[PDB]
Amino acid sequence: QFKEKVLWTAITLFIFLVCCQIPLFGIMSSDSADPFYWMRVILASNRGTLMELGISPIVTSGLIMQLLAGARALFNGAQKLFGMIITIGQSIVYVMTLLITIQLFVAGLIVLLLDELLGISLFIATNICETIVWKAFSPTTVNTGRGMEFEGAIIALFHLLATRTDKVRALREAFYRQNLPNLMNLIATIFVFAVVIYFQGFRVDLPIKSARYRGQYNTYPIKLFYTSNIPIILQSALVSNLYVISQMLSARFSPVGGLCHYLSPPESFGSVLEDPVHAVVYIVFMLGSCAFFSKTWIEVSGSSAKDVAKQLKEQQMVMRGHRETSMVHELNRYIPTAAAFGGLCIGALSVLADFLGAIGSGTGILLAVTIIYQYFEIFVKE
Amino acid sequence: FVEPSRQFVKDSIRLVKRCTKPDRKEFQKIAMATAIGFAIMGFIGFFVKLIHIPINNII
Ligand SMILES: C/C1=C/C[C@H]([C@@H](C)C/C(C)=C\[C@@H](C)[C@H](O)C[C@@H](C)O)OC(=O)CCC[C@H](OC(=O)/C=C/C(C)=C/C(C)=C/C=C/C(C)=C/[C@H](O)[C@@H](O)C[C@H](C)O)[C@@H](C)C1
Repeated sequence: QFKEKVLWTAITLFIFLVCCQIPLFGIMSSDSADPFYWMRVILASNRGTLMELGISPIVTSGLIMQLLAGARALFNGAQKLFGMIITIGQSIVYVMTLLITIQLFVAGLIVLLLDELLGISLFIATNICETIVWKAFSPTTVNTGRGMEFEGAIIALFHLLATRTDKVRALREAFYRQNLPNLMNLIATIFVFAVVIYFQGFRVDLPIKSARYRGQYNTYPIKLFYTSNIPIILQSALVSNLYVISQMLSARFSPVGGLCHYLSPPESFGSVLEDPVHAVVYIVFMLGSCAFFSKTWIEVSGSSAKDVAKQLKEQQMVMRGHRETSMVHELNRYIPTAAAFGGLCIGALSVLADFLGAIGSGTGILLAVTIIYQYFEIFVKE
Repeated sequence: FVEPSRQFVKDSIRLVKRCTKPDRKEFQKIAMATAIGFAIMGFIGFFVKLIHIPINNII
């Protein structure tokens, strides 16, 4: 454990707050922060170095060295150093278009220690969970064209209701504002959570009587999101946030609005704008490409139908249906459809986190609920 | 080459009529679980903007 499961997250909280700090190697505007702007929901949130390329380049550099070795203590030790030199080598060009070494080294090593002795997604989960409260508690601005010091948020309307009368105009201003966090917008990020936490609990149930035990019904759940919102929304973000900043960079080294007719997630309340074919092509991307990512993810990441029969048979578990090996086909009528439709319906519920518009871009705001569920299962497990 | 898509959509509607559904109790249970898990990590950014505006006033 009880103290350990709070203590490890307290260490991770403190190393996410001390790596929520800006460098002091020179101050500019958002010019070197435009490529890192679209990677805000990738690892962490600054317009500067905070947790740039911390823990996932360690793993992908491990994948590169595994690929070289294919086509333990020394390997795991060189993991941290090879994954730590590359973020400094990329911060070289991030400066050119010193502090980060011990920072991202301990940011890698602490979560490596709680993943080995005792949390990559917890960073993005905290990044979204701060964002929902920041866009709900925003009293911090210099006085704009309306308000006292306020952004139209919840505590802003709380301290604005007693000083401003005429609630009839105030309700329409609080329902039809399009540049700030609104009041009709925060009910959409509760609607998307109450819908996706209902779609999370869709699952298919299969019976298992374990071998030489008369009637222990350890049933096996095949979820709708068989593939947690992790390995599909991460793929949508990893194609989108890289193609966007590459179209930023190459257009200025050799277009932002010249090629936006297939790129932009629309965040307008009147969504039948001047390019209604763009919404169609965007919905075809945000369904088909991510569903293809899911259907190609099952056949790689060890949880296909023909491999889950091996994981069932190694545990001395058998179905209560036909034969010792027809358990493959007795669930292969359910696995590829719960990968394909399980990748399509999550894309539709990421579309309807933007078509309505809930708190954000439909990517981190919909992928944060799977980390809440994935840590709920840890909390209920042990 | 549209009959495979017809096969996919009839298989998906055959799937979601087979799945079990959270109706009224487990829905509220998992909603309370994600509400308390969101209320844990939500107020940490609130404490970040509590700690930081004295520090932003200083620097
Ligand atoms: C970055 C990352 C993380 C994943 C997890 C990660 C999410 C999990 C995680 C966070 C930690 C893991 C590593 C540890 O397990 C954690 C501890 C607790 O265990 O990891 C892992 O890399 C495992 C899986 C490997 C992942 O490949 C993919 O995802 C690959 C995807 C694609 C698009 C493949 C295709 C289709 C290529 C195209 C092929 C073509 C065209 C072939 C041709 O036709 C050819 O036949 C003929 C020609 C003519 O000659 C890695 C690369 C991804």
